[PDB]
Amino acid sequence: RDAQRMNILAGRIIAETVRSTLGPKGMDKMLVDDLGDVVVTNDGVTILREMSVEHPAAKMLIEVAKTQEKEVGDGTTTAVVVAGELLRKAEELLDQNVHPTIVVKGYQAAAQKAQELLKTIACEVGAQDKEILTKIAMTSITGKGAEKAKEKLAEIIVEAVSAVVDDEGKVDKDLIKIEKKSGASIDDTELIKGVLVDKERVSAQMPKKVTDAKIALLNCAIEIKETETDAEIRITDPAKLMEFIEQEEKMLKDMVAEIKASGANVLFCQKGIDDLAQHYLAKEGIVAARRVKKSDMEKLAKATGANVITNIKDLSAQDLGDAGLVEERKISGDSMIFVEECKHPKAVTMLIRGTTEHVIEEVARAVDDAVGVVGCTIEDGRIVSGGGSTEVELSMKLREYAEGISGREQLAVRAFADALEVIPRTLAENAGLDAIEILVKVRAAHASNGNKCAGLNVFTGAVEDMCENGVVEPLRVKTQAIQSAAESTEMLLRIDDVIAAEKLR
Repeated sequence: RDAQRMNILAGRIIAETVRSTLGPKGMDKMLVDDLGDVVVTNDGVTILREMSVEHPAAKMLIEVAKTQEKEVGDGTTTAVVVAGELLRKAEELLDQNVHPTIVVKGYQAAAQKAQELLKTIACEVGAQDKEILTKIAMTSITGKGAEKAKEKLAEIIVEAVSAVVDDEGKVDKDLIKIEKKSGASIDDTELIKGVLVDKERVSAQMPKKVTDAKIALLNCAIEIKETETDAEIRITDPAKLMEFIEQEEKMLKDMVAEIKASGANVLFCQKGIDDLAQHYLAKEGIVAARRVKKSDMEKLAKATGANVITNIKDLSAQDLGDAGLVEERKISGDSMIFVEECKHPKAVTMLIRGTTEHVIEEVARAVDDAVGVVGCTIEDGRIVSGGGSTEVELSMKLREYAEGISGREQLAVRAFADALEVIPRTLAENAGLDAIEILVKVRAAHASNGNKCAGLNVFTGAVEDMCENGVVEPLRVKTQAIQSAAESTEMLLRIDDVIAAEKLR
Protein backbone atom coordinates (compact mmCIF):
# COMPACT_ATOMS: atom_id res chain seq x y z
CA ARG A 1 0.00 0.00 0.00
CA ASP A 2 0.98 3.66 -0.30
CA ALA A 3 1.25 3.89 3.51
CA GLN A 4 0.55 7.62 3.28
CA ARG A 5 -1.96 7.66 6.15
CA MET A 6 0.51 6.00 8.53
CA ASN A 7 2.56 9.22 8.54
CA ILE A 8 -0.21 11.66 9.48
CA LEU A 9 -1.57 9.17 12.03
CA ALA A 10 1.84 8.64 13.66
CA GLY A 11 1.90 12.24 14.89
CA ARG A 12 -1.63 12.14 16.29
CA ILE A 13 -0.71 9.33 18.70
CA ILE A 14 2.05 11.54 20.13
CA ALA A 15 -0.34 14.49 20.56
CA GLU A 16 -2.90 12.57 22.63
CA THR A 17 -0.29 11.90 25.33
CA VAL A 18 0.51 15.62 25.60
CA ARG A 19 -3.00 16.97 24.96
CA SER A 20 -4.09 15.75 28.40
CA THR A 21 -1.16 17.52 30.10
CA LEU A 22 -2.11 20.97 28.75
CA GLY A 23 -3.75 23.00 31.51
CA PRO A 24 -3.31 24.11 35.13
CA LYS A 25 -4.71 20.96 36.77
CA GLY A 26 -3.87 18.56 33.94
CA MET A 27 -2.97 14.98 34.77
CA ASP A 28 0.16 13.23 33.49
CA LYS A 29 1.19 9.74 32.39
CA MET A 30 4.21 7.54 33.11
CA LEU A 31 5.68 5.53 30.22
CA VAL A 32 8.59 4.11 32.18
CA ASP A 33 11.05 1.91 30.28
CA ASP A 34 12.02 -1.65 31.25
CA LEU A 35 14.43 -0.36 33.92
CA GLY A 36 12.14 0.55 36.82
CA ASP A 37 12.91 4.20 37.56
CA VAL A 38 9.53 5.84 38.24
CA VAL A 39 9.09 9.58 37.70
CA VAL A 40 6.32 12.02 36.76
CA THR A 41 6.51 15.62 35.55
CA ASN A 42 3.95 18.12 34.24
CA ASP A 43 5.98 19.23 31.24
CA GLY A 44 5.75 18.39 27.55
CA VAL A 45 9.50 18.59 26.94
CA THR A 46 10.47 16.10 29.66
CA ILE A 47 8.40 13.29 28.13
CA LEU A 48 9.51 13.77 24.51
CA ARG A 49 13.19 13.42 25.45
CA GLU A 50 12.39 10.10 27.17
CA MET A 51 9.54 8.89 24.95
CA SER A 52 10.60 6.41 22.28
CA VAL A 53 9.52 6.42 18.63
CA GLU A 54 9.04 3.40 16.36
CA HIS A 55 8.77 5.04 12.92
CA PRO A 56 11.58 7.18 11.43
CA ALA A 57 9.16 9.91 10.28
CA ALA A 58 8.31 10.78 13.91
CA LYS A 59 11.52 12.71 14.63
CA MET A 60 11.31 16.00 12.71
CA LEU A 61 8.49 17.11 15.02
CA ILE A 62 10.69 16.55 18.08
CA GLU A 63 13.70 18.39 16.66
CA VAL A 64 11.69 21.50 15.77
CA ALA A 65 10.04 21.37 19.20
CA LYS A 66 13.42 21.76 20.94
CA THR A 67 14.06 25.00 19.03
CA GLN A 68 11.44 26.95 20.99
CA GLU A 69 12.55 25.36 24.27
CA LYS A 70 15.84 27.30 24.11
CA GLU A 71 14.12 30.63 23.37
CA VAL A 72 10.91 30.96 25.40
CA GLY A 73 10.64 27.55 27.03
CA ASP A 74 6.89 27.52 27.65
CA GLY A 75 4.42 27.16 24.79
CA THR A 76 5.81 24.08 23.05
CA THR A 77 2.80 21.92 23.93
CA THR A 78 0.40 24.39 22.29
CA ALA A 79 2.18 23.86 18.95
CA VAL A 80 2.22 20.05 18.88
CA VAL A 81 -1.36 19.70 20.13
CA VAL A 82 -2.73 22.06 17.46
CA ALA A 83 -0.67 20.52 14.64
CA GLY A 84 -2.44 17.19 15.15
CA GLU A 85 -5.78 18.83 14.37
CA LEU A 86 -4.61 19.95 10.92
CA LEU A 87 -3.72 16.33 10.13
CA ARG A 88 -7.14 15.09 11.25
CA LYS A 89 -8.97 17.68 9.14
CA ALA A 90 -6.67 16.86 6.22
CA GLU A 91 -8.16 13.35 6.07
CA GLU A 92 -11.55 14.85 5.21
CA LEU A 93 -9.97 16.89 2.41
CA LEU A 94 -8.34 13.87 0.76
CA ASP A 95 -11.78 12.25 0.53
CA GLN A 96 -12.93 15.08 -1.76
CA ASN A 97 -10.02 14.43 -4.17
CA VAL A 98 -7.86 17.30 -2.90
CA HIS A 99 -4.10 17.20 -3.42
CA PRO A 100 -1.90 18.01 -0.40
CA THR A 101 -0.36 20.91 -2.34
CA ILE A 102 -3.66 22.79 -2.18
CA VAL A 103 -3.77 22.27 1.60
CA VAL A 104 -0.20 23.48 2.15
CA LYS A 105 -0.90 26.71 0.25
CA GLY A 106 -3.74 27.52 2.65
CA TYR A 107 -1.66 27.21 5.82
CA GLN A 108 1.15 29.40 4.46
CA ALA A 109 -1.35 32.09 3.43
CA ALA A 110 -3.33 31.84 6.67
CA ALA A 111 -0.21 31.81 8.86
CA GLN A 112 1.17 35.02 7.36
CA LYS A 113 -2.26 36.67 7.52
CA ALA A 114 -2.43 36.08 11.29
CA GLN A 115 0.84 38.00 11.80
CA GLU A 116 -0.54 41.49 11.15
CA LEU A 117 -3.62 40.66 13.25
CA LEU A 118 -1.70 40.01 16.48
CA LYS A 119 0.30 43.22 16.05
CA THR A 120 -2.89 45.32 16.14
CA ILE A 121 -4.47 43.52 19.10
CA ALA A 122 -1.34 43.88 21.25
CA CYS A 123 -1.34 46.91 23.54
CA GLU A 124 1.50 49.10 24.82
CA VAL A 125 3.01 49.05 28.31
CA GLY A 126 5.76 50.84 30.19
CA ALA A 127 9.34 49.72 30.73
CA GLN A 128 9.25 50.38 34.50
CA ASP A 129 5.63 50.01 35.70
CA LYS A 130 6.16 47.23 38.24
CA GLU A 131 2.39 46.73 38.45
CA ILE A 132 2.47 45.35 34.90
CA LEU A 133 5.35 42.96 35.61
CA THR A 134 3.53 41.39 38.58
CA LYS A 135 0.53 39.96 36.71
CA ILE A 136 2.66 38.50 33.90
CA ALA A 137 4.66 36.53 36.47
CA MET A 138 1.88 34.82 38.43
CA THR A 139 0.09 33.94 35.17
CA SER A 140 2.79 31.33 34.48
CA ILE A 141 3.71 30.35 38.05
CA THR A 142 0.18 29.48 39.20
CA GLY A 143 -0.16 27.08 36.26
CA LYS A 144 2.84 25.03 37.41
CA GLY A 145 1.53 24.45 40.94
CA ALA A 146 2.73 26.86 43.61
CA GLU A 147 -0.25 28.15 45.62
CA LYS A 148 1.80 28.85 48.74
CA ALA A 149 4.51 31.49 48.20
CA LYS A 150 3.53 33.18 44.94
CA GLU A 151 2.68 36.71 46.13
CA LYS A 152 6.35 37.11 47.16
CA LEU A 153 8.22 34.99 44.60
CA ALA A 154 7.11 37.29 41.77
CA GLU A 155 8.67 40.31 43.51
CA ILE A 156 12.04 38.55 43.80
CA ILE A 157 12.18 37.87 40.04
CA VAL A 158 10.94 41.21 38.69
CA GLU A 159 13.55 43.02 40.80
CA ALA A 160 16.40 40.82 39.54
CA VAL A 161 15.75 41.16 35.80
CA SER A 162 15.20 44.91 36.18
CA ALA A 163 18.64 45.45 37.75
CA VAL A 164 20.55 43.69 34.93
CA VAL A 165 19.15 46.02 32.26
CA ASP A 166 22.07 47.15 30.11
CA ASP A 167 22.19 50.48 28.28
CA GLU A 168 20.81 48.94 25.06
CA GLY A 169 17.69 47.72 26.88
CA LYS A 170 18.42 43.99 27.00
CA VAL A 171 18.44 41.22 29.60
CA ASP A 172 20.56 38.08 29.88
CA LYS A 173 19.55 34.77 31.45
CA ASP A 174 23.05 33.43 32.15
CA LEU A 175 23.97 36.16 34.66
CA ILE A 176 21.18 34.88 36.96
CA LYS A 177 22.41 31.81 38.85
CA ILE A 178 20.29 29.37 40.86
CA GLU A 179 21.22 27.22 43.85
CA LYS A 180 19.18 24.36 45.31
CA LYS A 181 19.37 23.47 49.01
CA SER A 182 16.77 22.01 51.37
CA GLY A 183 15.95 24.20 54.35
CA ALA A 184 13.08 25.45 56.50
CA SER A 185 10.48 26.12 53.79
CA ILE A 186 9.94 27.97 50.51
CA ASP A 187 9.39 31.36 52.20
CA ASP A 188 13.17 31.63 52.70
CA THR A 189 13.57 33.00 49.15
CA GLU A 190 15.37 36.34 49.28
CA LEU A 191 17.10 38.53 46.72
CA ILE A 192 20.89 38.87 46.85
CA LYS A 193 23.16 41.29 45.00
CA GLY A 194 26.29 39.12 44.96
CA VAL A 195 26.89 35.43 44.34
CA LEU A 196 26.91 32.59 46.86
CA VAL A 197 29.52 29.84 47.28
CA ASP A 198 28.11 26.75 49.00
CA LYS A 199 31.26 26.16 51.05
CA GLU A 200 32.43 26.51 54.64
CA ARG A 201 35.69 28.03 55.85
CA VAL A 202 38.26 25.78 57.51
CA SER A 203 38.80 28.20 60.40
CA ALA A 204 36.45 30.43 62.39
CA GLN A 205 39.29 32.92 63.03
CA MET A 206 38.79 34.78 59.74
CA PRO A 207 37.54 38.39 59.61
CA LYS A 208 33.78 38.61 60.07
CA LYS A 209 33.49 41.55 57.66
CA VAL A 210 36.03 43.11 55.29
CA THR A 211 35.59 46.09 52.97
CA ASP A 212 37.28 46.35 49.56
CA ALA A 213 38.51 42.76 49.34
CA LYS A 214 40.72 41.96 46.34
CA ILE A 215 40.00 38.50 44.92
CA ALA A 216 43.04 36.31 44.18
CA LEU A 217 42.07 33.71 41.58
CA LEU A 218 44.08 30.54 42.21
CA ASN A 219 44.44 27.60 39.82
CA CYS A 220 46.93 25.28 41.55
CA ALA A 221 46.40 22.46 44.02
CA ILE A 222 47.62 23.64 47.43
CA GLU A 223 49.51 20.41 48.16
CA ILE A 224 53.06 19.08 48.23
CA LYS A 225 54.85 19.43 44.89
CA GLU A 226 56.43 16.39 43.23
CA THR A 227 58.51 16.02 40.08
CA GLU A 228 56.60 14.80 37.04
CA THR A 229 59.26 12.16 36.37
CA ASP A 230 59.34 8.82 38.19
CA ALA A 231 61.69 9.61 41.07
CA GLU A 232 60.58 9.31 44.70
CA ILE A 233 62.31 10.70 47.80
CA ARG A 234 63.49 8.16 50.38
CA ILE A 235 63.71 9.41 53.97
CA THR A 236 65.91 7.70 56.55
CA ASP A 237 67.87 10.07 58.78
CA PRO A 238 65.80 11.87 61.45
CA ALA A 239 67.31 15.16 60.20
CA LYS A 240 66.50 14.99 56.47
CA LEU A 241 62.75 14.69 57.16
CA MET A 242 62.39 18.44 57.89
CA GLU A 243 63.72 19.69 54.55
CA PHE A 244 62.04 18.12 51.51
CA ILE A 245 58.69 18.67 53.25
CA GLU A 246 59.56 22.01 54.91
CA GLN A 247 61.19 23.76 51.95
CA GLU A 248 58.03 23.18 49.91
CA GLU A 249 56.00 24.91 52.64
CA LYS A 250 58.35 27.91 52.63
CA MET A 251 57.43 28.48 48.98
CA LEU A 252 53.84 29.08 50.11
CA LYS A 253 54.92 31.98 52.33
CA ASP A 254 57.00 33.39 49.47
CA MET A 255 54.00 32.95 47.17
CA VAL A 256 51.58 34.49 49.68
CA ALA A 257 54.09 37.33 50.13
CA GLU A 258 53.73 38.37 46.49
CA ILE A 259 49.96 37.91 46.71
CA LYS A 260 49.74 39.77 50.03
CA ALA A 261 52.00 42.61 48.88
CA SER A 262 49.66 43.12 45.90
CA GLY A 263 46.77 44.00 48.22
CA ALA A 264 45.03 40.63 48.30
CA ASN A 265 42.38 39.70 50.87
CA VAL A 266 40.70 36.39 49.89
CA LEU A 267 41.36 33.40 47.64
CA PHE A 268 39.51 30.57 45.90
CA CYS A 269 41.22 27.30 44.97
CA GLN A 270 39.81 25.17 42.16
CA LYS A 271 40.99 21.93 43.82
CA GLY A 272 41.31 20.69 47.39
CA ILE A 273 43.86 21.70 50.00
CA ASP A 274 46.26 19.59 52.04
CA ASP A 275 45.28 18.86 55.63
CA LEU A 276 48.53 20.32 56.97
CA ALA A 277 48.17 23.48 54.88
CA GLN A 278 44.95 24.36 56.74
CA HIS A 279 46.94 25.03 59.93
CA TYR A 280 49.19 27.81 58.59
CA LEU A 281 46.38 29.71 56.86
CA ALA A 282 44.42 29.63 60.14
CA LYS A 283 47.07 30.63 62.70
CA GLU A 284 48.35 33.37 60.38
CA GLY A 285 44.91 34.54 59.24
CA ILE A 286 44.41 33.79 55.54
CA VAL A 287 41.01 33.42 53.86
CA ALA A 288 40.83 30.69 51.23
CA ALA A 289 38.28 28.11 50.07
CA ARG A 290 38.75 24.59 48.72
CA ARG A 291 37.36 22.89 45.61
CA VAL A 292 35.72 25.47 43.33
CA LYS A 293 34.26 23.86 40.21
CA LYS A 294 34.77 25.48 36.82
CA SER A 295 31.11 26.53 36.76
CA ASP A 296 31.88 28.91 39.65
CA MET A 297 35.36 30.14 38.67
CA GLU A 298 33.83 31.71 35.56
CA LYS A 299 31.01 33.72 37.14
CA LEU A 300 33.26 34.74 40.05
CA ALA A 301 35.97 36.01 37.67
CA LYS A 302 34.06 38.12 35.13
CA ALA A 303 31.71 39.47 37.82
CA THR A 304 34.43 40.65 40.21
CA GLY A 305 36.66 41.65 37.28
CA ALA A 306 39.28 38.98 37.97
CA ASN A 307 40.90 37.15 35.05
CA VAL A 308 42.01 33.55 34.64
CA ILE A 309 45.63 33.07 35.72
CA THR A 310 47.71 29.95 35.07
CA ASN A 311 51.05 31.03 36.58
CA ILE A 312 50.76 31.99 40.25
CA LYS A 313 54.33 33.29 40.61
CA ASP A 314 53.34 36.63 39.07
CA LEU A 315 49.86 37.51 40.34
CA SER A 316 50.08 41.28 39.93
CA ALA A 317 47.46 43.71 41.23
CA GLN A 318 45.99 44.33 37.77
CA ASP A 319 45.00 40.65 37.60
CA LEU A 320 43.20 40.60 40.96
CA GLY A 321 39.43 41.03 41.21
CA ASP A 322 37.34 43.47 43.20
CA ALA A 323 34.45 43.25 45.66
CA GLY A 324 32.64 45.26 48.31
CA LEU A 325 32.05 42.83 51.17
CA VAL A 326 33.02 39.24 51.95
CA GLU A 327 30.90 37.99 54.85
CA GLU A 328 30.23 34.36 55.80
CA ARG A 329 27.29 33.72 58.14
CA LYS A 330 25.62 30.49 59.26
CA ILE A 331 21.95 29.68 58.62
CA SER A 332 20.02 26.41 58.95
CA GLY A 333 23.18 24.79 60.29
CA ASP A 334 25.52 25.03 57.31
CA SER A 335 27.17 28.28 56.23
CA MET A 336 27.79 30.02 52.92
CA ILE A 337 30.26 32.62 51.64
CA PHE A 338 29.04 35.93 50.21
CA VAL A 339 30.78 37.88 47.43
CA GLU A 340 28.97 41.18 46.83
CA GLU A 341 30.14 44.26 44.91
CA CYS A 342 28.08 47.38 45.60
CA LYS A 343 30.29 49.46 43.29
CA HIS A 344 28.81 47.76 40.21
CA PRO A 345 26.70 44.60 40.70
CA LYS A 346 26.90 43.08 37.22
CA ALA A 347 25.29 39.81 38.36
CA VAL A 348 22.66 38.51 40.78
CA THR A 349 21.82 35.24 42.53
CA MET A 350 18.50 33.99 43.91
CA LEU A 351 18.60 31.22 46.52
CA ILE A 352 15.67 28.81 46.86
CA ARG A 353 14.91 26.50 49.79
CA GLY A 354 12.42 23.72 50.41
CA THR A 355 11.38 20.87 52.66
CA THR A 356 11.71 17.99 50.17
CA GLU A 357 14.13 17.48 47.28
CA HIS A 358 11.18 17.25 44.88
CA VAL A 359 9.94 20.74 45.82
CA ILE A 360 13.27 22.52 45.30
CA GLU A 361 13.60 20.80 41.90
CA GLU A 362 10.20 21.79 40.48
CA VAL A 363 10.49 25.40 41.64
CA ALA A 364 14.02 25.53 40.20
CA ARG A 365 12.67 24.82 36.70
CA ALA A 366 10.16 27.70 36.84
CA VAL A 367 12.58 30.46 37.86
CA ASP A 368 14.55 30.04 34.61
CA ASP A 369 11.39 30.33 32.48
CA ALA A 370 9.86 33.22 34.43
CA VAL A 371 12.90 35.41 33.71
CA GLY A 372 12.63 34.64 29.98
CA VAL A 373 8.93 35.24 29.44
CA VAL A 374 9.25 38.66 31.11
CA GLY A 375 12.57 39.54 29.46
CA CYS A 376 11.05 39.67 25.98
CA THR A 377 8.34 42.07 27.18
CA ILE A 378 10.83 44.53 28.70
CA GLU A 379 12.73 44.62 25.40
CA ASP A 380 9.64 44.82 23.16
CA GLY A 381 6.99 46.30 25.44
CA ARG A 382 3.96 44.52 23.97
CA ILE A 383 1.62 41.96 25.53
CA VAL A 384 -1.67 40.29 24.58
CA SER A 385 -4.34 38.90 26.89
CA GLY A 386 -4.02 35.12 26.81
CA GLY A 387 -6.10 32.59 28.71
CA GLY A 388 -7.35 30.84 25.59
CA SER A 389 -8.75 34.12 24.22
CA THR A 390 -6.25 34.99 21.48
CA GLU A 391 -7.22 32.03 19.28
CA VAL A 392 -10.93 32.70 19.79
CA GLU A 393 -10.58 36.17 18.26
CA LEU A 394 -8.83 34.78 15.17
CA SER A 395 -11.63 32.25 14.58
CA MET A 396 -14.10 35.15 14.11
CA LYS A 397 -12.28 37.54 11.76
CA LEU A 398 -10.41 35.00 9.62
CA ARG A 399 -13.75 33.50 8.58
CA GLU A 400 -14.67 36.77 6.85
CA TYR A 401 -11.37 36.84 4.94
CA ALA A 402 -12.03 33.36 3.51
CA GLU A 403 -14.89 34.80 1.44
CA GLY A 404 -12.40 36.90 -0.52
CA ILE A 405 -10.41 33.91 -1.78
CA SER A 406 -12.30 31.94 -4.43
CA GLY A 407 -11.80 28.52 -5.98
CA ARG A 408 -10.72 25.35 -4.22
CA GLU A 409 -8.41 27.27 -1.87
CA GLN A 410 -11.03 28.59 0.57
CA LEU A 411 -11.57 25.04 1.88
CA ALA A 412 -8.04 24.89 3.31
CA VAL A 413 -8.28 28.44 4.68
CA ARG A 414 -11.41 27.66 6.69
CA ALA A 415 -9.94 24.34 7.86
CA PHE A 416 -7.17 26.24 9.67
CA ALA A 417 -9.66 28.59 11.35
CA ASP A 418 -11.96 25.94 12.85
CA ALA A 419 -8.91 24.00 14.09
CA LEU A 420 -7.83 26.68 16.60
CA GLU A 421 -10.86 26.23 18.89
CA VAL A 422 -9.40 22.97 20.24
CA ILE A 423 -7.17 24.74 22.79
CA PRO A 424 -10.04 26.09 24.96
CA ARG A 425 -11.87 22.77 24.51
CA THR A 426 -9.19 20.86 26.43
CA LEU A 427 -9.36 23.39 29.27
CA ALA A 428 -13.12 22.78 29.50
CA GLU A 429 -12.94 19.00 29.92
CA ASN A 430 -10.11 19.46 32.44
CA ALA A 431 -12.38 21.53 34.70
CA GLY A 432 -15.28 19.08 34.44
CA LEU A 433 -17.66 21.22 32.36
CA ASP A 434 -19.25 20.68 28.97
CA ALA A 435 -17.45 22.20 25.98
CA ILE A 436 -19.94 22.28 23.09
CA GLU A 437 -22.34 24.31 25.25
CA ILE A 438 -19.96 26.91 26.70
CA LEU A 439 -18.54 27.56 23.22
CA VAL A 440 -21.89 29.12 22.29
CA LYS A 441 -21.62 31.76 25.04
CA VAL A 442 -17.97 32.72 24.52
CA ARG A 443 -18.82 33.87 20.99
CA ALA A 444 -21.48 36.25 22.37
CA ALA A 445 -18.78 38.39 24.00
CA HIS A 446 -16.99 38.73 20.63
CA ALA A 447 -20.13 39.52 18.62
CA SER A 448 -19.03 42.88 17.19
CA ASN A 449 -18.24 45.85 19.46
CA GLY A 450 -17.65 43.64 22.50
CA ASN A 451 -14.57 43.39 24.67
CA LYS A 452 -11.50 41.50 23.44
CA CYS A 453 -10.40 40.12 26.84
CA ALA A 454 -13.15 37.56 27.51
CA GLY A 455 -11.91 34.09 28.41
CA LEU A 456 -12.69 30.98 30.41
CA ASN A 457 -11.75 30.80 34.10
CA VAL A 458 -11.00 27.32 35.43
CA PHE A 459 -11.47 28.62 38.99
CA THR A 460 -14.89 30.28 38.88
CA GLY A 461 -16.03 28.55 35.69
CA ALA A 462 -17.68 31.56 34.01
CA VAL A 463 -16.69 34.10 31.38
CA GLU A 464 -14.99 37.13 32.93
CA ASP A 465 -12.47 39.85 32.05
CA MET A 466 -9.08 38.16 31.68
CA CYS A 467 -7.33 41.55 31.74
CA GLU A 468 -8.34 42.52 35.29
CA ASN A 469 -7.74 39.04 36.73
CA GLY A 470 -4.11 38.91 35.60
CA VAL A 471 -4.08 36.52 32.64
CA VAL A 472 -1.75 37.92 29.98
CA GLU A 473 1.17 36.66 27.89
CA PRO A 474 3.59 38.22 25.38
CA LEU A 475 3.01 38.31 21.62
CA ARG A 476 5.92 35.99 20.75
CA VAL A 477 4.53 32.83 22.38
CA LYS A 478 1.56 32.87 19.98
CA THR A 479 3.04 33.96 16.64
CA GLN A 480 5.96 31.57 17.18
CA ALA A 481 3.77 28.59 18.10
CA ILE A 482 1.38 29.16 15.18
CA GLN A 483 4.29 29.75 12.80
CA SER A 484 6.03 26.60 14.03
CA ALA A 485 2.87 24.53 13.53
CA ALA A 486 2.56 25.57 9.88
CA GLU A 487 6.30 25.06 9.33
CA SER A 488 6.03 21.52 10.73
CA THR A 489 2.76 20.52 9.03
CA GLU A 490 4.39 20.67 5.59
CA MET A 491 6.83 17.95 6.72
CA LEU A 492 3.91 15.48 6.62
CA LEU A 493 2.09 16.67 3.48
CA ARG A 494 5.11 17.21 1.20
CA ILE A 495 6.98 13.96 1.93
CA ASP A 496 6.12 10.99 -0.28
CA ASP A 497 9.26 9.25 -1.55
CA VAL A 498 10.08 6.61 1.08
CA ILE A 499 12.46 4.13 -0.54
CA ALA A 500 14.07 1.49 1.69
CA ALA A 501 17.70 2.53 1.29
CA GLU A 502 20.76 0.82 2.76
CA LYS A 503 23.93 2.51 4.04
CA LEU A 504 23.04 6.09 3.17
CA ARG A 505 25.44 7.83 5.59
